Amino acid sequence: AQYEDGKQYTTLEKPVAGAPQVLEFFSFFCPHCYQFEEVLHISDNVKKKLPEGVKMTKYHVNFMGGDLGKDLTQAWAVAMALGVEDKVTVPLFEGVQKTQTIRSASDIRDVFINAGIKGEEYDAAWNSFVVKSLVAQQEKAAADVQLRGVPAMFVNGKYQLNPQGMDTSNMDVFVQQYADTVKYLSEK
Repeated sequence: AQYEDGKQYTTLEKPVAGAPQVLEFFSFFCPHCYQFEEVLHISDNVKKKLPEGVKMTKYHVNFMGGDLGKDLTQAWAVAMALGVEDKVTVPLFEGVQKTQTIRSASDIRDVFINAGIKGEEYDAAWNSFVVKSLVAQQEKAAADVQLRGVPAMFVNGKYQLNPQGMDTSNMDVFVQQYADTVKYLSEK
């Protein structure tokens, strides 16, 4: 076929029930994740090809960057709770991988302050039990698919994108092939 299991995607040996429709995992320590966000705009181009009625989910993972990695997962929980993903994603990535000015929880916090989230509101979110289960949700989803690498996308808890099997000579072509794959798996 044109789309083959083990080519543009793999099938999960152990499908996950009730999983989000389009589930994406990343880490601010993850170099391909940086690319996926700032150079390729993967999430955005996938979205632009998904049908009416599709929710798109993105979670942070713990297994990179040790202690700071966990802080970043809590921070992404804060971002999701406050709805400020689109204001902190870029400065978190660049603070970690480009300028390397993020070294502690306080530096993560500064990124939010500079993005215009008030201290009082950030600290309250940070310590809230609405952020705790949001952290729990992130961890659960990763655990359910036995996740050991990012970037990763899973469709309807059963299919996992395999970007290793797409041409990379051209960035633009890579992205569309990726997004078309998601769409195909979506319709499956």
